[PDB]
Amino acid sequence: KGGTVDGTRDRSDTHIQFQISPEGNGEVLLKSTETGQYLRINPDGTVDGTRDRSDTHIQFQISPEGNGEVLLKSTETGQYLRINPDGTVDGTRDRSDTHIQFQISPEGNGEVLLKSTETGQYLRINP
Repeated sequence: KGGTVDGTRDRSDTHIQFQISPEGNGEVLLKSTETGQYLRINPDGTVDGTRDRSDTHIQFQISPEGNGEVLLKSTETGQYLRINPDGTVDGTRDRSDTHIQFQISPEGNGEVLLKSTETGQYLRINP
């Protein structure tokens, strides 16, 4: 519960809203609007949320994949964010994985949604 990250197709769930903020020059943080937690990919491939601003595993690089899709890559570990068909979220270094392509879209209220194209699931950080 507290601090877990998973995927959902529940578009009404406010926990799918994110803020993308610059971290230096070429990287971003992916912050849950509702809880203030940052997405983190741990060296072991697990993905969770943290409010530890000093954490080195919250920095991401967004790379264009064409067709309006992006990859979300953790700078520290080289792992791409993945949403699995079962709704779990983890990291993989396999660039050929079909579950690492995201669409970033405006929610309409100023926040953004992070949707995995393959499964149509949105990233969610739970409180």
